[PDB]
Formats: sequence, structure tokens, C-alpha cells
Amino acid sequence: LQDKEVGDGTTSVVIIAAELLKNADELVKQKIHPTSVISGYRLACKEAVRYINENLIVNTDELGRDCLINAAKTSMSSK
Amino acid sequence: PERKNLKWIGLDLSNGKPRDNKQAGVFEPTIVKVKSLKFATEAAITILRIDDLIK
Amino acid sequence: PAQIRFSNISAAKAVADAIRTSLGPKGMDKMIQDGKGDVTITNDGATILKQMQVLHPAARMLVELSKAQDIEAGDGTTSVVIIAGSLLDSCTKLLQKGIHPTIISESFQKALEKGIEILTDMSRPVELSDRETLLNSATTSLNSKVVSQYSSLLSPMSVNAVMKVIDPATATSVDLRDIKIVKKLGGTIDDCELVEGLVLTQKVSNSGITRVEKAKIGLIQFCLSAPRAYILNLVKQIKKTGCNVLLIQKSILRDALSDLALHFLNKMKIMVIKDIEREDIEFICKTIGTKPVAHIDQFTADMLGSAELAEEVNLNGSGKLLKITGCASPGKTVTIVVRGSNKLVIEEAERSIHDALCVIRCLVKKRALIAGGGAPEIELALRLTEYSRTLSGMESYCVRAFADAMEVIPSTLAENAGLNPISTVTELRNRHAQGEKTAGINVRKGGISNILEELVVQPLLVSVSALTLATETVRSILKIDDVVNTR
Repeated sequence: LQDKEVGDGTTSVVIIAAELLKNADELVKQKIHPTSVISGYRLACKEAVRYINENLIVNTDELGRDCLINAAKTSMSSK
Repeated sequence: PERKNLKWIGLDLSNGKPRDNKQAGVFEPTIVKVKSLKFATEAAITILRIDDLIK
Repeated sequence: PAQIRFSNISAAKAVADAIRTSLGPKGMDKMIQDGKGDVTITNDGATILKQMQVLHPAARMLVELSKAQDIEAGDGTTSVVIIAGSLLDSCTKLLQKGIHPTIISESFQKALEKGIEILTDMSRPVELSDRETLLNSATTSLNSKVVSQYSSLLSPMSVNAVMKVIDPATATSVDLRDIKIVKKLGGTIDDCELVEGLVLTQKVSNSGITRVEKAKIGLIQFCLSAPRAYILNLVKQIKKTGCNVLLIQKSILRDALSDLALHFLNKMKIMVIKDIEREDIEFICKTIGTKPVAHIDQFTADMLGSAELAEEVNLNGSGKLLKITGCASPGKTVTIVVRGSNKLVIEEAERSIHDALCVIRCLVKKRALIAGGGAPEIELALRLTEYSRTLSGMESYCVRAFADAMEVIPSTLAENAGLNPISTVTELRNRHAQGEKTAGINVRKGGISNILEELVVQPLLVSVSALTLATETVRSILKIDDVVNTR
């Protein structure tokens, strides 16, 4: 279902989810109910997306070209 | 507080060193990262919900 | 005698605790691949109980409780199992203390009627039909779904359908019998209509006239067959009388209206729809007044059903439906014409409309309402404990045993919401004993507070019917003392 949206990111959306599974198991082994861990994951992601959207980048304007030509240069590094 | 412009210091995807990204041009669309975090949390919540079985 | 009763207790308690975590909206989903591959991922325990491989008698009687509670009120399916299992678990102390199961069962009956009369006046009842609080209960029920954006699309339609016919069934309560329902694949969700009378969804494609003001209706279930004798006489009877809209049934054979008789029935172009649905056939006949007659010599002049507007009309632009008004006694089951291009907006709309039906029939069979979510169970566990203190004899513990077994519904609601169960339950008891009834556990935000401010409320008859059914089956399983195979 992630794969139909943007293409890549599939290994990351598997790996981060698996680490959330692992750390949630380590939490619920400490007499924590999984309801609390699920709601904490929900609040963490809801806060994290606002953390991301406060600190995004729109430098790639029509004025942002030296960073863009540097992106082009570093995309073909050691060739 | 003054060093807010030490924020995008990510990993070198080729050689693995702490490196700039905004000057280096290492970029990824924000909707990709947001949707991947959303779907990873949804997957984690769904598999954590299947819990109440001795199995 | 006791060794089989104990096995009944243990089996029913084990089959009740297999769905005990699924209580409440935070009840987690299951997975039992018992049998031959059952991927049973669902948070609702009713369909878990309907797929449970059950061999024990007392474990099967709670599966019967599930369907009984779904028939009576449509809600609280896991509650009637958890209350019964906790009660049967609490019977073991009364059995090992020395009380015979007859005294246990009759004291549970006394505690049941005491709990019903305690719950029935501690409510906040409605005084009139009160369509505002019907829409309030719809916000409690028809929302928290994918039809949350279809809630105003669906709640006042059924509210107005009960406004049309406040029907005299079980003390003028909502039956399954207001104005006949249909559903059509395709269309938009806004393409629902409230009708007056019979609707058909199936594809009738007549180039000629099916639009008759005196649309005479018959039910001839005699289709055509293959050996002319028993073939054309019903169409000659159609040319006699003139039943211009007749629903066809293929009860005889498969070639229903062959071109010999089909052009005979397209020389006047009758309505032709085959393979009519069997449970709705008798409701269609209750609507129309014609007779469901397959014997073509039993077609009489008093079989002429009445209809006013009968058209193969493209309702909502393209849906070629056959709607009918002006019948003998139409109106068979509350109309929500479920149209939807997507499939989930069909099935969830119809399922939530049935949920709305089973709660508005709950709201008006008994016209009271309480704050749901663990508050009346704590209230019962307090008042029945006081009553068992006042009560004498060997029943004095059993009603007390009825009291503590009531406490599993908040505690699971405390546990499934992640709270520490025992401390939150006794803090709820301390709050209720000096405060109010409506204090409980808001699961929708996860915290103990006054629920009537936080609005997790339910009609009274859900709780009353669940307590009645659970006490009935607990009574029966206590009275059950012998089994025998090999007839």
C-alpha cells in the first residue's frame, strides 16, 4: 500500500515498522498495555510530522540553482 | 540557538561520513517521508493490535 | 453431578475469556487459524464466536447468547458473554462453599430482577419521540465509521421513515417493518431516496409500455418449461384480465419466458423480472395483496394486486429500478436505497443503517437511556452489594456473587483502554458511592470521568436484555447436571 504512492521507501517503511514492533514488545514486556504504546506511537508521529513541516526546505526555487547544480554534481560522484 | 543552520547534516550515502545535505544537494520530497512515516506507524499499530492470543 | 457441572463452568468460562479482551471499541483484534486456514482478523467478538469451533454444550450456549443478544438489541454481543462467563466463574465459590445450584440459580434470578428495577429508574429517559436525541444516539452509533460523512445522509432518513409510520409493533415500537428497503450497486452515496411502497432493483428491459396507472399485479411463479399445453394458458389468462406488471419466478424450470410466450407477453409488454428473492417474496405479497400462486388454474380475479405508479424508471439518471406505490399494505422494512459506486460505501452504509435500526428500536421499545461504558455495572455492583447485605439466608452471598461478577465490564474497559484495571475500578466505585451514577471510563479519550459530559451513552434495553440473557443462561447451565450421548 506504500508502494502504490511514491515508489521507493518500501524497505524503510518495513524497517521502521519492524523496529517499532521490537521496541513495543520491549515496552509491553514491562507491564505496559499495547493500547498505551499504540497511542504513544500515534502521538509521536503526529508531533513528528509537525516537527518536519516546521523545518522543511524550499531552497530549490528558480533562484536556488547553485544548490541544484551541486545536487546534479554530487548525484554523479566518482565517475 | 544561533546554530540553527546545523540541521541538515546527514550521512554520506556513498562513503558514510557526517556531511552537509543542503549545500550537497541531497534531497527527498517531504510528502514521501511523511507518507512513509504514516504507513510505518499504521503497520506497527496493526501488528501490535494482534496481541491477545496464546499462539 | 458436580464433576460435569464443573466442566460446564470451566468450558463456558474459557469460551467467554477467549473474547474478553475484545470488549469495548479498543478491543483488540484476534487471529485463530483453527480449522483449515481461518485468518480471523477482526476486533468484533460476534463473528469470532460465529467461527469458534465449539464442541462443549455450555460453550455452545454462550454462542446461542451471542445470536440472541444480536436479535433482541443488535448491540452488546460480547457483553452478554463476558457477564455470563464471569458469573459462571463466580458460581464455583458458591458450589465449593456448599450451596446447591437451585438456590444459586433462584438467587441469581432475584438479583437479576433487582438489577433490572435498579437500572430502569436510574436512567435519563426520553419523554416524546424526541428526534433530536434519536440523532444524538445516531452520533453515538452511525458515526465513528466510514459513514461518518454519510451520517447526516442516513440518520434523518430513517428518523423520517419512523416519523412516517410510528408502527404498532411491540407497543408501537420500531419493527423491521416500516417502508420496504432496496439497494443498488453503483451510483453515488447521495443517490439514496426515501420511497413510499415497493421498489424493485432488478433489470426489466421492455421497449413497450410498463407504465400503467392501474398497474395490476400478480405473482405467477409458473415459468415456461420443455416437454404447449401447460405453457401458454397463463398468458391467455393475462390477455383475459390484464395484469400489466407481474414478477416472474423460475420455480418450475430455467427457460422462464421463451419467445413463444415472451412475444405473447411482449405483444402487450408486461414487466418481466425473474429469480425473485424468497424471503422478500412474502413481504412483496404482504405489500401488494396478490397471491403467490404458481398453479395457473388457481389464478383468479381476486388475485389482482394494486399499484399506482409502476415504471422501469432510471432513478438517479441511470438506475432502471421498478418502484411501486398504491398497494394493499406496503411498507416492509425501513427504506435506505443503498447506492454506491464503491463497494465499501454500499456494505458499510447498509450495515450502519441496520445499526441505526437496531438502536432506534432499542430507543423506543424501552424509551430510556443511560450512560454506557462501565457506569451501570459499577452502579449495579454497589446497589446489589447493599441489597445482598440486607438479604438473609444462603442467597446473601449469591447476590453478592452476582455483584462482583458485574465488575468485569468496567475492568476490561479499564484494561483494554490501557489503565490499571483494579485501582481505576475501585476509584470509580469510590467516586460513584459519594457522587453520581454517570461517572465511568471514557474509552473514547481514555480516562475516568463523568461520561454524560463526554457522551458515551446507550439505550437502556441493551443492558437490560444483556443482563436478562446472561442470567438466563447462567441459570440454565447451573441447573444442567447431566449429559448423555448415543441415542
